[PDB]
Amino acid sequence: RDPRDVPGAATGKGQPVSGNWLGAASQGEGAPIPSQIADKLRGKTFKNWRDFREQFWIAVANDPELSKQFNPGSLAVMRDGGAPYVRESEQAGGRIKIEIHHKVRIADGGGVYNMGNLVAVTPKRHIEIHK
Amino acid sequence: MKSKISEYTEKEFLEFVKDIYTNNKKKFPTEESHIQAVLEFKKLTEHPSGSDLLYYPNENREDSPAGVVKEVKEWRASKGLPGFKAG
Ligand SMILES: [Br-]
Ligand SMILES: [Br-]
Ligand SMILES: [Br-]
Ligand SMILES: [Br-]
Ligand SMILES: [Br-]
Ligand SMILES: [Br-]
Ligand SMILES: [Mg+2]
Repeated sequence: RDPRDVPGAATGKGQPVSGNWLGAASQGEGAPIPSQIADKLRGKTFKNWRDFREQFWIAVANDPELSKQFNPGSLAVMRDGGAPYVRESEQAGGRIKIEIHHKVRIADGGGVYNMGNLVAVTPKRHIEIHK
Repeated sequence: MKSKISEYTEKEFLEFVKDIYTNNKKKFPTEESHIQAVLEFKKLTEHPSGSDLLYYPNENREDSPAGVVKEVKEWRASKGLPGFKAG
Protein backbone atom coordinates (compact mmCIF):
# COMPACT_ATOMS: atom_id res chain seq x y z
CA ARG A 1 0.00 0.00 0.00
CA ASP A 2 0.89 3.73 -0.01
CA PRO A 3 2.53 5.26 3.13
CA ARG A 4 -0.61 7.30 3.85
CA ASP A 5 -2.88 4.29 3.82
CA VAL A 6 -2.45 3.60 7.51
CA PRO A 7 -4.41 3.93 10.77
CA GLY A 8 -4.32 7.21 12.63
CA ALA A 9 -6.08 10.05 14.26
CA ALA A 10 -6.61 13.48 12.86
CA THR A 11 -4.69 16.20 14.58
CA GLY A 12 -3.54 19.66 14.06
CA LYS A 13 -4.77 22.93 12.94
CA GLY A 14 -6.13 24.07 9.59
CA GLN A 15 -6.21 27.66 8.36
CA PRO A 16 -8.99 30.25 8.02
CA VAL A 17 -10.17 30.41 4.44
CA SER A 18 -12.04 32.65 2.11
CA GLY A 19 -15.22 32.56 0.06
CA ASN A 20 -13.41 30.68 -2.75
CA TRP A 21 -11.43 28.00 -0.89
CA LEU A 22 -10.64 25.72 -3.80
CA GLY A 23 -9.50 28.66 -5.98
CA ALA A 24 -6.15 28.06 -4.19
CA ALA A 25 -6.04 24.40 -5.26
CA SER A 26 -4.87 25.30 -8.72
CA GLN A 27 -1.92 27.47 -7.65
CA GLY A 28 1.11 27.62 -5.42
CA GLU A 29 1.11 25.05 -2.67
CA GLY A 30 -2.58 24.10 -2.84
CA ALA A 31 -5.50 24.95 -0.68
CA PRO A 32 -5.06 24.56 3.05
CA ILE A 33 -7.39 22.52 5.20
CA PRO A 34 -10.12 24.93 6.45
CA SER A 35 -9.86 25.47 10.24
CA GLN A 36 -13.55 24.39 10.65
CA ILE A 37 -12.83 21.08 8.99
CA ALA A 38 -9.67 20.46 10.99
CA ASP A 39 -11.79 21.19 14.06
CA LYS A 40 -14.67 18.91 13.04
CA LEU A 41 -12.26 16.06 12.46
CA ARG A 42 -9.89 16.62 15.42
CA GLY A 43 -9.37 13.41 17.43
CA LYS A 44 -11.29 11.18 15.00
CA THR A 45 -9.57 7.88 14.13
CA PHE A 46 -9.39 6.45 10.62
CA LYS A 47 -8.70 2.82 9.63
CA ASN A 48 -7.18 3.79 6.29
CA TRP A 49 -6.88 6.72 3.86
CA ARG A 50 -10.23 6.13 2.06
CA ASP A 51 -12.01 6.30 5.39
CA PHE A 52 -10.36 9.70 6.09
CA ARG A 53 -11.20 11.04 2.61
CA GLU A 54 -14.80 10.07 2.92
CA GLN A 55 -15.16 11.80 6.30
CA PHE A 56 -13.30 14.82 5.05
CA TRP A 57 -15.61 15.49 2.08
CA ILE A 58 -18.75 14.75 4.11
CA ALA A 59 -17.60 17.37 6.62
CA VAL A 60 -17.06 19.91 3.85
CA ALA A 61 -20.48 19.25 2.37
CA ASN A 62 -22.14 19.75 5.84
CA ASP A 63 -20.26 22.94 6.68
CA PRO A 64 -22.57 25.97 6.55
CA GLU A 65 -19.91 28.24 5.05
CA LEU A 66 -17.98 25.98 2.68
CA SER A 67 -21.06 24.24 1.31
CA LYS A 68 -22.13 27.55 -0.27
CA GLN A 69 -19.10 27.27 -2.61
CA PHE A 70 -20.34 24.07 -4.24
CA ASN A 71 -23.24 23.53 -6.54
CA PRO A 72 -25.95 20.95 -5.95
CA GLY A 73 -24.29 18.49 -8.32
CA SER A 74 -21.07 18.67 -6.39
CA LEU A 75 -22.70 18.38 -2.98
CA ALA A 76 -24.54 15.28 -4.11
CA VAL A 77 -21.11 13.70 -4.63
CA MET A 78 -19.52 15.13 -1.47
CA ARG A 79 -22.34 14.10 0.88
CA ASP A 80 -21.60 10.55 -0.19
CA GLY A 81 -17.91 10.89 0.68
CA GLY A 82 -16.67 11.64 -2.82
CA ALA A 83 -14.28 14.48 -3.73
CA PRO A 84 -15.62 17.12 -6.06
CA TYR A 85 -14.85 17.18 -9.72
CA VAL A 86 -12.42 19.92 -10.83
CA ARG A 87 -12.95 22.35 -13.66
CA GLU A 88 -12.18 21.02 -17.09
CA SER A 89 -9.13 23.36 -17.19
CA GLU A 90 -7.68 21.54 -14.18
CA GLN A 91 -8.23 17.93 -15.28
CA ALA A 92 -5.03 16.08 -16.21
CA GLY A 93 -6.13 13.14 -18.24
CA GLY A 94 -7.75 10.44 -16.13
CA ARG A 95 -7.62 12.52 -12.96
CA ILE A 96 -10.71 14.68 -12.69
CA LYS A 97 -11.22 15.17 -8.88
CA ILE A 98 -9.64 17.24 -6.15
CA GLU A 99 -6.78 15.35 -4.49
CA ILE A 100 -5.32 15.61 -0.96
CA HIS A 101 -1.43 15.70 -0.96
CA HIS A 102 0.99 15.67 1.97
CA LYS A 103 3.31 18.67 2.14
CA VAL A 104 5.99 16.70 4.02
CA ARG A 105 6.45 13.10 2.84
CA ILE A 106 5.49 10.56 5.42
CA ALA A 107 8.88 8.87 4.72
CA ASP A 108 10.50 12.27 5.67
CA GLY A 109 8.66 12.54 9.00
CA GLY A 110 5.35 13.98 7.84
CA GLY A 111 2.08 13.37 9.67
CA VAL A 112 -0.41 11.22 7.82
CA TYR A 113 -3.56 12.88 9.33
CA ASN A 114 -1.92 16.06 10.66
CA MET A 115 -4.03 18.85 9.16
CA GLY A 116 -1.03 21.14 8.94
CA ASN A 117 0.53 18.60 6.54
CA LEU A 118 -2.41 18.42 4.10
CA VAL A 119 -3.35 20.43 1.03
CA ALA A 120 -6.17 20.08 -1.53
CA VAL A 121 -4.84 20.31 -5.09
CA THR A 122 -6.14 19.94 -8.57
CA PRO A 123 -4.60 17.21 -10.79
CA LYS A 124 -3.09 19.75 -13.15
CA ARG A 125 -1.41 21.57 -10.29
CA HIS A 126 -0.12 18.37 -8.69
CA ILE A 127 1.50 17.21 -11.88
CA GLU A 128 3.17 20.64 -12.25
CA ILE A 129 5.08 19.79 -9.12
CA HIS A 130 5.81 16.04 -9.49
CA LYS A 131 6.00 14.84 -13.17
CA MET B 1 -25.14 0.96 -23.49
CA LYS B 2 -26.24 3.71 -25.94
CA SER B 3 -23.17 4.86 -27.91
CA LYS B 4 -24.38 8.14 -29.44
CA ILE B 5 -26.58 10.84 -28.11
CA SER B 6 -28.95 10.38 -31.14
CA GLU B 7 -29.96 6.96 -29.67
CA TYR B 8 -31.40 8.78 -26.62
CA THR B 9 -34.67 10.52 -26.59
CA GLU B 10 -34.46 13.87 -24.80
CA LYS B 11 -36.44 12.35 -21.87
CA GLU B 12 -33.93 9.43 -21.65
CA PHE B 13 -30.98 11.77 -21.74
CA LEU B 14 -32.55 13.98 -19.04
CA GLU B 15 -32.98 10.94 -16.82
CA PHE B 16 -29.27 9.94 -17.30
CA VAL B 17 -28.16 13.54 -16.51
CA LYS B 18 -30.48 13.71 -13.44
CA ASP B 19 -28.92 10.43 -12.27
CA ILE B 20 -25.40 11.79 -12.57
CA TYR B 21 -26.34 15.19 -11.09
CA THR B 22 -28.21 13.85 -8.05
CA ASN B 23 -25.70 11.05 -7.55
CA ASN B 24 -28.35 8.33 -7.79
CA LYS B 25 -26.68 5.39 -6.00
CA LYS B 26 -29.00 2.82 -7.48
CA LYS B 27 -27.39 3.70 -10.85
CA PHE B 28 -23.90 4.59 -9.57
CA PRO B 29 -23.37 2.63 -6.37
CA THR B 30 -19.57 3.30 -6.44
CA GLU B 31 -17.52 6.48 -6.91
CA GLU B 32 -15.78 4.66 -9.79
CA SER B 33 -19.14 4.02 -11.49
CA HIS B 34 -20.04 7.70 -11.19
CA ILE B 35 -16.74 8.79 -12.68
CA GLN B 36 -17.42 6.53 -15.64
CA ALA B 37 -20.83 8.03 -16.20
CA VAL B 38 -19.34 11.58 -16.10
CA LEU B 39 -16.73 10.46 -18.76
CA GLU B 40 -19.56 8.92 -20.73
CA PHE B 41 -21.53 12.23 -20.50
CA LYS B 42 -18.56 14.24 -21.81
CA LYS B 43 -18.24 11.80 -24.72
CA LEU B 44 -21.92 11.74 -25.57
CA THR B 45 -22.53 15.53 -25.61
CA GLU B 46 -19.34 16.43 -27.47
CA HIS B 47 -19.75 19.77 -25.76
CA PRO B 48 -16.61 21.77 -25.16
CA SER B 49 -17.49 22.61 -21.49
CA GLY B 50 -17.50 18.81 -20.68
CA SER B 51 -18.19 18.17 -16.96
CA ASP B 52 -18.33 21.92 -16.25
CA LEU B 53 -21.95 21.73 -17.60
CA LEU B 54 -22.72 19.75 -14.48
CA TYR B 55 -20.48 21.32 -11.84
CA TYR B 56 -19.43 24.75 -12.93
CA PRO B 57 -22.38 25.81 -15.07
CA ASN B 58 -22.60 29.11 -16.89
CA GLU B 59 -24.49 31.77 -14.87
CA ASN B 60 -26.57 32.54 -17.97
CA ARG B 61 -28.79 29.53 -17.52
CA GLU B 62 -30.45 27.30 -14.95
CA ASP B 63 -28.16 25.15 -12.81
CA SER B 64 -30.16 21.89 -13.04
CA PRO B 65 -30.43 18.67 -15.12
CA ALA B 66 -32.95 20.46 -17.38
CA GLY B 67 -30.55 23.40 -17.73
CA VAL B 68 -27.83 21.00 -18.74
CA VAL B 69 -29.95 19.25 -21.33
CA LYS B 70 -31.23 22.43 -22.88
CA GLU B 71 -27.69 23.80 -23.13
CA VAL B 72 -26.52 20.63 -24.80
CA LYS B 73 -29.53 20.39 -27.12
CA GLU B 74 -29.27 24.03 -28.27
CA TRP B 75 -25.52 23.89 -28.73
CA ARG B 76 -25.62 20.72 -30.92
CA ALA B 77 -28.54 22.16 -32.96
CA SER B 78 -26.54 25.34 -33.52
CA LYS B 79 -23.48 23.32 -34.75
CA GLY B 80 -25.52 21.15 -37.10
CA LEU B 81 -24.87 17.98 -35.10
CA PRO B 82 -27.41 15.07 -34.76
CA GLY B 83 -30.05 15.55 -32.08
CA PHE B 84 -32.08 13.36 -29.81
CA LYS B 85 -34.21 10.57 -31.15
CA ALA B 86 -37.86 11.67 -31.44
CA GLY B 87 -40.16 10.62 -28.52
BR1 LIG C 1 -10.97 23.62 -10.06
BR1 LIG D 1 -7.29 12.04 -1.98
BR1 LIG E 1 1.94 10.34 11.46
BR1 LIG F 1 -38.28 12.97 -25.38
BR1 LIG G 1 -34.25 19.46 -13.79
BR1 LIG H 1 -32.46 17.49 -30.43
MG1 LIG I 1 1.09 14.59 -3.42
